[PDB]
Amino acid sequence: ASAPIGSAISRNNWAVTCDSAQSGNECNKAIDGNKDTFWHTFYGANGDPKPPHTYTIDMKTTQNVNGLSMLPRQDGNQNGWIGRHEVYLSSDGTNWGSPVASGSWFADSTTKYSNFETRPARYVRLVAITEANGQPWTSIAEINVFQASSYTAPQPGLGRWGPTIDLPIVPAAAAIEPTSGRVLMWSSYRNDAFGGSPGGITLTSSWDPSTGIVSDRTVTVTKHDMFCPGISMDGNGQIVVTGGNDAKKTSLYDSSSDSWIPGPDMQVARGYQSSATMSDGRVFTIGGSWSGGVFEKNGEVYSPSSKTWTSLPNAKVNPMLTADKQGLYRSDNHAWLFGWKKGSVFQAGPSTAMNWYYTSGSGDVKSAGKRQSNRGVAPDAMCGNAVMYDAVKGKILTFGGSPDYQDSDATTNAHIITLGEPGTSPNTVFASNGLYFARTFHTSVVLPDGSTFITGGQRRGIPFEDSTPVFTPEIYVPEQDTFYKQNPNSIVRVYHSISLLLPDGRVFNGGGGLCGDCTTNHFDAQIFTPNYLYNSNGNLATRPKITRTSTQSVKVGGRITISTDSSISKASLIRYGTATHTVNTDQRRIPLTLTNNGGNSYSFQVPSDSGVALPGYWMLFVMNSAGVPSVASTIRVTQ
Ligand SMILES: [Ca+2]
Repeated sequence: ASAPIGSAISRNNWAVTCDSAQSGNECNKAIDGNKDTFWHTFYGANGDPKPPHTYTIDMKTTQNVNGLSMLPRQDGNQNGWIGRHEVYLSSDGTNWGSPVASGSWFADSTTKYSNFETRPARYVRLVAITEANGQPWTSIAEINVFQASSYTAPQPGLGRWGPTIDLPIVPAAAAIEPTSGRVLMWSSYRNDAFGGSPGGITLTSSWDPSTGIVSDRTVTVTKHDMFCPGISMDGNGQIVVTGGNDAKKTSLYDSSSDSWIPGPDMQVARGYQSSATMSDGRVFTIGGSWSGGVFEKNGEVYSPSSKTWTSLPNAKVNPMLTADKQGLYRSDNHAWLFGWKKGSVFQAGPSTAMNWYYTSGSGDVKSAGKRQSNRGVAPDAMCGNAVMYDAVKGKILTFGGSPDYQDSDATTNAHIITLGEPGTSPNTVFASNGLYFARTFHTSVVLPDGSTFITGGQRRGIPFEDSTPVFTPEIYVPEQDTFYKQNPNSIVRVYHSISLLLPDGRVFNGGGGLCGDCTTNHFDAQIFTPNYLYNSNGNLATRPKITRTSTQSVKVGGRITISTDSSISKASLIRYGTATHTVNTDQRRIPLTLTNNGGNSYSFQVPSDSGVALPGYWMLFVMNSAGVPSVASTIRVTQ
């Protein structure tokens, strides 16, 4: 199931308007309170005009609208299920602006929702752009519009949430497809559940930021239900998805061809493990006792060149185990892994003990000391997040999480870990005064300016329950060692939520739930627009533009020359992300040192160390004096 975020507006005074309506199926049948009567557009007798079909509501009075719901016809007939759609709001009925929600609803008879940030409106319009099975018609049994108990204008300077992207699935895992700019998402064998899977299948969905189209694809070629996997972008530009519901499987997603290829089985059955791309483009993984048994699950390594997983039994998982009450089932999950120099992987937590993992020979592990500060030893932080916001300087910001996976109070603990050479114990200090809000199951991304955006989570980890939710996201600004609250959102994003940085410099935050009949499934995402995209008026800032790039593919240590339409003060490369279960081992940021060639021509060198400049796809952002980022130019970094 799912749920509206607001409460149903009284429909007694509503006037409704439909592009067409069969007699017996009038526009007002969608607002009569009867699940057995439905509006239906013209068919047969009147011909079959194709979509778009439009449902427009005059609520007569201004309401603080934060959603709609759409109950499909309930007669066992599929005709007119709304697929692609947009929701518009209006104060006058004439000027509709941009959609507050858009995307695609799953093809079934269940109630669908559009949950979105509160916006005072008197008119609400639902456009059915397509029918879920490609037929001419639109039918709605019941349409409802929801209100918050109040409206507060967003605070100026603190970013903006919206629009909502409606989805056919709960995007519990997601990646950017860097060659297309699209957002790839997946659930499990079902759009809303992982429990009861027979294995062998994954439902996926994509969102295209340019076209606004949400599509879907069922993946069976890899014989893999990819719920709760490791995810890494390898040096061959392929997303390596490991284990999970099918605990030994590897699936490979190729962005170029937009296709999935079977990968080799891992040596060890795993779920809830983290995997990390290494300096040589290979992928390391360790832990994961969520599936395939509970026992010591030591490291192993994937080569995209030989297409093999090789066990690294001496890369011991024991040192990175938390003291989780549930034991090994949880204690080896969601390692905060980062590919580093010379085939090493740093494990920053969640366990108090941090560790270096080595991938030469049959593997090794070396204690890197305890995550700590003058405030004390950091406790275990399961589902805390870790973000490498300056790879050049080895800077990792870690935050939140709880000592146990579940039934455990989250904390505001946050640290800055500074990586030096593998085998040395990094410096660790407390980050500012910690998070504003204790949270676990939150998600986070590094932004073009090096700040880290932190969103969602709850104070008390209760998977599948939307309790103690944190609605106010925070941004850590490293230069100021300060966290800033941003404008809050209205949709709970807890267990099974994701966040990714978009090429346009916005954040895509979605998912949560995946519990079948539970009401806490969120079949959506929302866009957060950072303040850096807004000028002092609160309008969208003029963005500097990259008018030419010397190349789209560079070796580590290589130079790229660009031209811009205006002078730029700062530049960054941000490695494209992947996300599930709080884990994102793919994103990282490199601050670029720019050579001003004059004439708005600039050059920079990609770091020569591939442990820093992890091979794969990266976003180049350039920022003007005003600190407004360009949209990203995609750069492939190779060895
Ligand atoms: Ca009805």
